[PDB]
Amino acid sequence: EIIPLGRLIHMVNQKKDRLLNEYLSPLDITAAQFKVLCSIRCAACITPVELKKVLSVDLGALTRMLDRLVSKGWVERLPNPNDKRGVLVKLTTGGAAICEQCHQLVGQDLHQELTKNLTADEVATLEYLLKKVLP
Amino acid sequence: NEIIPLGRLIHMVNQKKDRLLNEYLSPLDITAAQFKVLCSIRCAACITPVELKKVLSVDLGALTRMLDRLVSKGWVERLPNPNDKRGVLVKLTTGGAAICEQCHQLVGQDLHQELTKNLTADEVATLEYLLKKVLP
Repeated sequence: EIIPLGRLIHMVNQKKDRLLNEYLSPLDITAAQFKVLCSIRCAACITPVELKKVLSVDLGALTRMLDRLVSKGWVERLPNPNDKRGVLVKLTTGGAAICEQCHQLVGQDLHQELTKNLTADEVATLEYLLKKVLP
Repeated sequence: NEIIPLGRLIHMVNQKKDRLLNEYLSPLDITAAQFKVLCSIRCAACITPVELKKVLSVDLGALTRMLDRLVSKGWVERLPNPNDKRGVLVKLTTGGAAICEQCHQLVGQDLHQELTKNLTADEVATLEYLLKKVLP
């Protein structure tokens, strides 16, 4: 069973997303919708284009999603002080709160599920070596 | 040197992988999304757009357009579904099969080399071993 690193990372990622959808279920929010809120939360404000690059998802589907999240009262559109034709999406008070709830609900359990087949010893090594791939 | 949880680490390393994938694919005029499609169609010999939307977790709108683009390129052909008549079965052409293989070769080596740049071979071995453990 030799499997290349690239594909293993993909598979483990997909599994993480399955579990994300599961653990986010009580808050009626998908993993895709959640990743959006987080990305917007990391930058005070961000444009749909800039958000498309960070997330690596289709612009059309993302624009529909951005409008879903506006109806939910989680995301608002400020006009860009720079562009005035593009908009800056940011989180609402409700969005920021819902996003933090999502973190509080998902965080510990997802990690605990992903790492059930591993020792805390092996967990440390895995985190360490994944860190080495990043810079 | 800060404790980043496994969940977020996998996202960052995956996102890095996807970006490097787009790089090593520009020279052949085919996008990363287009490439994933061909691979999924390759793996299941024949597949419904519906069934393919599920495997890629993409938008059916974007996929139908992306399928149209790949039909233009002559990499993907539509057969009528013998089981349905309202659906189609997309599959790869010889051309599309060649290109999919050629992309897997062109990026198969280099993506790996680039990802494992800062890693010993023993560390890479250890890394793959522990990732596999997360999958059952």
